[PDB]
Amino acid sequence: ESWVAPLGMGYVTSDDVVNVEKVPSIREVDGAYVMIYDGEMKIKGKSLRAASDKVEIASEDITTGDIDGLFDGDFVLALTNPHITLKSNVKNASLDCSLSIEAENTSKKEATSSDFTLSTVSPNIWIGPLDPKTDAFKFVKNEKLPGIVQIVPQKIHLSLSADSKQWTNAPADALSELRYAVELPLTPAPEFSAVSVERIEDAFDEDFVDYIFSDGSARIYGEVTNEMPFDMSIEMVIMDENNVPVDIQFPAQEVKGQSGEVIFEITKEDMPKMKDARHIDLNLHLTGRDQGEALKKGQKTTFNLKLKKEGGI
Repeated sequence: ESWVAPLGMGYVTSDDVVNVEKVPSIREVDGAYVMIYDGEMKIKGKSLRAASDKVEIASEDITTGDIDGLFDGDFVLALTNPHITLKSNVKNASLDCSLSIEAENTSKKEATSSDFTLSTVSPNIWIGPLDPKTDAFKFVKNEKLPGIVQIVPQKIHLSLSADSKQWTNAPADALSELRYAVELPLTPAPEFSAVSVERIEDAFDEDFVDYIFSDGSARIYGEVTNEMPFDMSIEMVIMDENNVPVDIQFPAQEVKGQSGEVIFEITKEDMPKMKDARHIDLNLHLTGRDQGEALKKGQKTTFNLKLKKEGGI
């Protein structure tokens, strides 16, 4: 005496799970979502000389308050290859420089720095954890950069400093057109963590709950398919007609990789509470993997679930 009842298809795309629409910096580059902040650094005029070994020659504050919109609540934005590029027009000079990169939000502020020389022959710099292997750019490895980005900045501040003697002695037109680009490709790293909630509306019909949940026991189960570059720990919440949770809990169900079976048991003791069930919320606890897979438009996660009830009477 088994009953089986359909609950409807959870089925979400990348841009349902990750709110890329709420984030204006998002671009699609080669089918992959990437946040880009670009602009120019205003070069400062030459003011006498305090005898400091280095002098700040340009600064920029980048507003990045939209990044918070990718997920609701706190997340850890650990990415495989966030990087910063600098492009300069350097006429007849060679300058030993440092770039300070400071990220901050309301609870944290973290910073790193990289050193390089800006010259005629090498006027472009690429700072990040992975070498782009392009002759256009001098690569300066910085493996701390992903850690400052993972706090989820609301502001990034860039500060370019140069050796003081070199900067005073350089030709007056030596440096202009200082262009930056902060690129944050949504390729999660192992420390990535976020929560996304997916709603299956009208999973249970008011016209059948009294009969189906009278007694006995049941389970909600089936196959999940995942094309997105996150592992998921799925926590199921059953919601009533007012979107108030029904008082039933279940062990979370893990889905690592492209396919996984999940089972949420409804015990005899909890079955009568399901008379109030109408909707399902799947709380998807997302975590990074170590295979460097990118978030892409149109990747889907599918939740093929049904209810199977075993009689009491």
